[PDB]
Amino acid sequence: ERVILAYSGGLDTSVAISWIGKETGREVVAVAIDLGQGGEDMEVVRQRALDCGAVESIVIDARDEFANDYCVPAIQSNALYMDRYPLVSALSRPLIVKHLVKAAREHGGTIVAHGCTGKGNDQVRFEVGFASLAPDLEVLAPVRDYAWTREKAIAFAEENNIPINVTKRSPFSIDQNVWGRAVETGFLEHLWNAPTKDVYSYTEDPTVNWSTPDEVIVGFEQGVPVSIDGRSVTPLQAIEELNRRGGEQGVGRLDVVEDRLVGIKSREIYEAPGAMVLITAHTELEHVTLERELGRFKRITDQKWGELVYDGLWFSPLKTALESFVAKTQEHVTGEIRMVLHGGHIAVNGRRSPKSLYDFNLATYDEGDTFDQSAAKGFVQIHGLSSSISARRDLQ
Amino acid sequence: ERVILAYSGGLDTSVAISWIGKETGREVVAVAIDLGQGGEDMEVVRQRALDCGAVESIVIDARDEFANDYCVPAIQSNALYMDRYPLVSALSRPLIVKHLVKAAREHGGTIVAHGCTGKGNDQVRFEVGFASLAPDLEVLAPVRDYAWTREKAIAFANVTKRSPFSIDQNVWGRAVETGFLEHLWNAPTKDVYSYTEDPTVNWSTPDEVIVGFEQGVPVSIDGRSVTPLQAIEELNRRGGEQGVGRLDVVEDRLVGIKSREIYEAPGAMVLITAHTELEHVTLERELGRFKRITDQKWGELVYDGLWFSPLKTALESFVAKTQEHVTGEIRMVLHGGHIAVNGRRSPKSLYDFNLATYDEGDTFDQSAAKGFVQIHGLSSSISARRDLQ
Amino acid sequence: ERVILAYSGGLDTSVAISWIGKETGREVVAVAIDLGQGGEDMEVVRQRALDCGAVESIVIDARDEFANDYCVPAIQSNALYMDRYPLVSALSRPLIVKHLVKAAREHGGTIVAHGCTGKGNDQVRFEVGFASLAPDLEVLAPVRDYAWTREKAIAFAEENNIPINVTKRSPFSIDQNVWGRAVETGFLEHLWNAPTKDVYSYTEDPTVNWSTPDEVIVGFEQGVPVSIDGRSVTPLQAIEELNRRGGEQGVGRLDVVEDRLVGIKSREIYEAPGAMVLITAHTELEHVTLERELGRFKRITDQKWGELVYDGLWFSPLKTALESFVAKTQEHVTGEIRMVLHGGHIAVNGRRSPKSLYDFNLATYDEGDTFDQSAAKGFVQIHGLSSSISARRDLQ
Amino acid sequence: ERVILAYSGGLDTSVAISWIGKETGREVVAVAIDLGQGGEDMEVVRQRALDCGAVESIVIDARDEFANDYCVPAIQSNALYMDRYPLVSALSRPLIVKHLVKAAREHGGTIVAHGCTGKGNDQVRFEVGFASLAPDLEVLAPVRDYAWTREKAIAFANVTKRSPFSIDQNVWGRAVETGFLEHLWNAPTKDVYSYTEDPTVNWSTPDEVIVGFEQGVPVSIDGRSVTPLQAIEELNRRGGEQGVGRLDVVEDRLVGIKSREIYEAPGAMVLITAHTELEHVTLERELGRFKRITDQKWGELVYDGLWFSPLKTALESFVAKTQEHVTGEIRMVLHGGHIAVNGRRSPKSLYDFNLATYDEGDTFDQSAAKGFVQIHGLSSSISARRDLQ
Ligand SMILES: [Cl-]
Ligand SMILES: [Cl-]
Ligand SMILES: [Cl-]
Ligand SMILES: [Cl-]
Repeated sequence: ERVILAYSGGLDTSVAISWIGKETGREVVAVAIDLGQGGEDMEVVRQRALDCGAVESIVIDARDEFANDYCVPAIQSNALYMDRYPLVSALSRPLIVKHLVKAAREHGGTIVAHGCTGKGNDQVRFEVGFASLAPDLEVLAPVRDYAWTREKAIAFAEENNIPINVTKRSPFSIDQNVWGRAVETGFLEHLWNAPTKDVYSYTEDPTVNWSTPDEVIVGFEQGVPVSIDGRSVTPLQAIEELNRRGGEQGVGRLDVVEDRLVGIKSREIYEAPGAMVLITAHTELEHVTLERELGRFKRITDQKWGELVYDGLWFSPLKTALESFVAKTQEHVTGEIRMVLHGGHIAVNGRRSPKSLYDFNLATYDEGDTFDQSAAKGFVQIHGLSSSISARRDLQ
Repeated sequence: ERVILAYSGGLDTSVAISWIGKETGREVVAVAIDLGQGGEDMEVVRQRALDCGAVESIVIDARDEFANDYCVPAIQSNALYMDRYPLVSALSRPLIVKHLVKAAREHGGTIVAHGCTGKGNDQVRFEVGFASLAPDLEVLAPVRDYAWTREKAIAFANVTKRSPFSIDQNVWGRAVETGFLEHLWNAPTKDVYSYTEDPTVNWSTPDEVIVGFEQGVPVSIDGRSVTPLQAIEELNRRGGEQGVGRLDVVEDRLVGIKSREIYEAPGAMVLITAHTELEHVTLERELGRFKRITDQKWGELVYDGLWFSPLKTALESFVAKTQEHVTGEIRMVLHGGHIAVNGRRSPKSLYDFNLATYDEGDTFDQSAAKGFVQIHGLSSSISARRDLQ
Repeated sequence: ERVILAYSGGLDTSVAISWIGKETGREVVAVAIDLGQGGEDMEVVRQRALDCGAVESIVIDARDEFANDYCVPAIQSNALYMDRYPLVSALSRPLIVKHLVKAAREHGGTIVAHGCTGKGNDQVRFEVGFASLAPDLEVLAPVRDYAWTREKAIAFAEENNIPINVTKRSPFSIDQNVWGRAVETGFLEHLWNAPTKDVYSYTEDPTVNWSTPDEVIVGFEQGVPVSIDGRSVTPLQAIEELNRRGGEQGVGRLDVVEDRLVGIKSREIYEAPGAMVLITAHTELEHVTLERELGRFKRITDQKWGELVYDGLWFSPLKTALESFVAKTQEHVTGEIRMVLHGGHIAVNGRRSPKSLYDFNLATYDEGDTFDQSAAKGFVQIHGLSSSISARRDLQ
Repeated sequence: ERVILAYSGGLDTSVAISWIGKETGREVVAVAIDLGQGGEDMEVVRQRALDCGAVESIVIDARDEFANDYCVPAIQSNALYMDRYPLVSALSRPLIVKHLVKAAREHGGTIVAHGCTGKGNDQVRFEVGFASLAPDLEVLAPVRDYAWTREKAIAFANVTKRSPFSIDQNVWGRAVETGFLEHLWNAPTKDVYSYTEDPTVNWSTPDEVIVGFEQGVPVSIDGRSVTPLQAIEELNRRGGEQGVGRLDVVEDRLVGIKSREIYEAPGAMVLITAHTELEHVTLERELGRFKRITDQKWGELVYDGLWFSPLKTALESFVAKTQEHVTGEIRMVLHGGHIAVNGRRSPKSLYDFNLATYDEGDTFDQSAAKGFVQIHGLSSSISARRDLQ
């Protein structure tokens, strides 16, 4: 009976491999997943798990899977939590859960372990995912439930001669992948404190490139990003290219006070240049290709989807049913959106679509005008009638 | 029996005064309302109506009224139609309706006239307004219903050249229509803009600004007390100097078509952005989630010409309660056409440093979390079990 | 170039056949559709159109199509307009539109005509349907737009010797099909006037069957009614059998003040015994088979669907997208609901399902109890935390 | 320092008074609240707490307060959880919390105790209530957290036999739990019922009743003025005699499970049905459509133990505005377990006979309709054209 845990090569979890081994008497399988977080080579991470006592240590390249099956759905629901940020650090959790469960089935795992705390959202996203996909697996939360701390890890590593880097942690706690980057530091827990330049990495300062804005065309086919400036791309490639081009213009710097599911507010810093460009473009394309009342209701389902995924309910039946709604709406969301990236800002300035609902002749007053204005007087009379009857009663 | 109409000194409406006089055989009262649109001196405009045959010509300074009773409600509901622009050209319409009805009561008016077309939103906002506030008044729509045009005006009759731009502006914002931009692949050029400078002009000098609210009403800038009108004006200037509030939208008109519109709303966008940030500090989670729904609905109602509808009025009662504690200051940087938030403080804050921190003062009881997650996830986990059975 | 019109054998429309012929110079094709309205034999109706000058007169049996593709979707969205009645007289309109358009393509029709007035909902349901399915067809509304009245019809019939029954119209205006019956009479336009026995037809007085209530089991498979008391049925058969059994118990008598789309309130009388039994049962089954938060949101989409269909927007993209949402939700809506029909009332008293989300062992305090109560204290603490923080601020 | 607890004279809680005394070494104050539950005389109950070691034992008559400030809000939001039952056993909880907190302030209480289990909703309604109104008070849950049972009670220690029924009732309604009905294919038998008679009993004598409201508050029955409490009581009797308000529900508990519940709520169902009918007469279309959404949300909030939440409070401000004109009378027939509506009248009616009728007085201008339909259908028709292209 194995313990399966997600592994990124850090101090606490590296030491947790042998500690879990000694605490449970079970062998540990480390699962490292490439989601485009950069940093150390995946093989170096893989080997570290082995050197720290893992019986098996595997690397999964899930970058395309993440882009295709997690980022694209977020784009299709224009997902912006608090109407501010695109679920950075929420999207990858169900993917990680799915791979941990798969590895448990393959490597005789009966227990999965995670390192989330009791005041974050990630504990919810992991544990609700495990309860939904594999309720037979026991779940261990060493940090939340067994007081597993850095200090305890270091003492255990010393006593057991675990080969691990215990040099001072920098003031920043970083969580990043190809979709975006989250930064935590003590200084920014005070709401009147502004971030400094050292907080950023994915993006340049928005004062760069004064005379060199970047005009970009992003194309979609049925709600999926498929081209940039006429060049075909995969969804992963689209995210990566727009991370670069957006980042070079300071785009996607986010500074949010958000509502955590566990009942408290917290101040967070995010960088998500490519995500914000893609969601902004996708929204502009829906304004060209989706009918009025469908769009008004879809703003409601967009919001609900974002809430469900934030709240650790990716696998919930309401989320799954909303995806069937979304899929139908995306049928004709096909076209290109032109934007200028500059000064930290995304400015739209062009649209074209073979599925456009914009009708030049209905809108124009030019010679081609086809709008029958004789209908309007009667429309306004009936549109206003029920509230006018109510007003009469009020004023009587 | 008289005809009342809104008047801004334009050619078409100036002649319409005479033409309505001949056609209906009735006297005409012109009503010019100052909403911060600039342009000609109001007294010059007032006199022109008289010279064109109006029996009465009045001027109303409604700038503070507009700011206080129309713009502030838009701020309190974070109003952004299509999630893009702050109801530029929608907010002033119910105010103008109210003043035209008042003028009708004061000057023996039995008819009100407007110059809206049959494919715009303004016809709805005016006519639903009239039907609600004063159903006894006949409504005359010479442009939509009687083929009144600049050409008919000139023929009937000081003629200025036709502008390639159709501009509608007041202190809250500016809307620009031009034929070139009816093509969606055409980008705006610099001559469309007026309220705002290009982001590149004052790039070297970013503007950090603090905006304070009291019960959801803007009341200070950088510590200086301001009226709501002064707030809008100052942030128009400071935002405009940084290119903030330039909007380019494809929107759904109520009459069933999409159209491409250009807006400038620097002050409005700073105010609505700041107000939203302050609600994230001062409103509880689930109240905030539901208020995003009512924010959206309010914006749709006002867009749709339903300012005076009973649902809009009832939402205002909801909104007023939510605003009780929306008090505090938001610090932002205006630069590059962008609004960046970087600071909040509030005497009504729901942010609790000790509950959030992992530092020594941490007060969060993590022992509650395992049980919470178990029950929070239970119903969907039961459904999953059934699915996978 | 033909004119196509829907035809049920009545006075106004019978005379309209030759009048339209004389007014437009075009030949008229009459289309009669069996939706289970009973009354005259369809062949008698068909022949009448011919005797009144139609160049072609066709009968379409659409009873199963109506049940399968219109009534079943209403059941799946629990459709109750004003939370009161199941869209009686709204559901069949898009079906009728579809068949009128089909007949136009088959019989060289360039014009479709309808007899709706300018203050009803039916004008909207017909004309928005025609604009969506066949905008190339001209639409004629003789009653609304050309002052076509009974009195004008009778005078035209006399002058042109049209063979048609012009005997006094009874005080009631009835619109019925297998899904339900709508009754209009002048007396009931006064809100303090109660209906009399003569108003009813589909249902017995609810005082009948004192000692003989009817307990019925209705089964569904993926949201579709498929059995009654263990006997397999088609959806049409289910509606018909429950019309009878419900009607014999006075079930489905409805007396509503409703909001018409054209801005006014009106008082309406409906009989819909089978529809109310099916919608009530379907709702009870969703309470057994759909998860909590999915159910809460589905009450929202149920309401929206009912509004769209009432408002003549059956063919709208929001309605079509909601159907994709609904289809996913119905995947596991499978089981049986036992109800007692009696005294005008539907009383549920039993449920069973092979897809049940009810868990006896989690609910019971009996020996089999599996609910872990140790989780509850912490759940309540966090569930209440955000509103408790807000209360503290309020009270400070 | 004292422990405060709600008390109804039951065996388990009577002994708990002593047991809490020994365990915590603290004095206990029992609080008995009259909500129309019937049963033992309140003074007898009061005395029993004293005989069991309580230092103070008080009785509160909260019947009118309950009706006025808890039941009437439920009526105004047409509250029906799962669209089935009117929050029986949910409404009284915040009232009881308020009185327990008050008693704590009056009698030096630093701890409040409740007897809720870990799988019910009541634990949430009590504990969220305490956390909101009085976070300084420690909450003790002997049944959930300290394994307190009838068996532990009897062991620790007048013992009555155990009923096969767990009953929770007050003037608003009655809830019944019994093991037999935990099986969903089992139907209730006649012994489950008490507030209501079988529909067959008084079948021969249907009861036509008129219920009047003033600003959404019930104020008359058959022309006779009544208080809200009297309204609930009279309609309990008249509805109950006709078998009205018998409910059999599978509901979603907040703690993640479904459960089967039996309710009797004759008066509540008559009142909520009538109130809904009156809103259909007095509220405009779109306001009514949106209010169905807020009705639903309010019901969920109160079910979920969030009576005191800021979203619930803000919805009450919305609701109060909507109720301004909800005034008039609704005529219904009670028979066969069913409520049939057959009459409405209102001095605030939005029904307009002349606009609706085709008779000689018809005032509806049908010339508006063709244009209305053309534009109402335009956006979806444009989308259809695109679909079919
Ligand atoms: Cl992520
Ligand atoms: Cl405006
Ligand atoms: Cl129908
Ligand atoms: Cl209660």
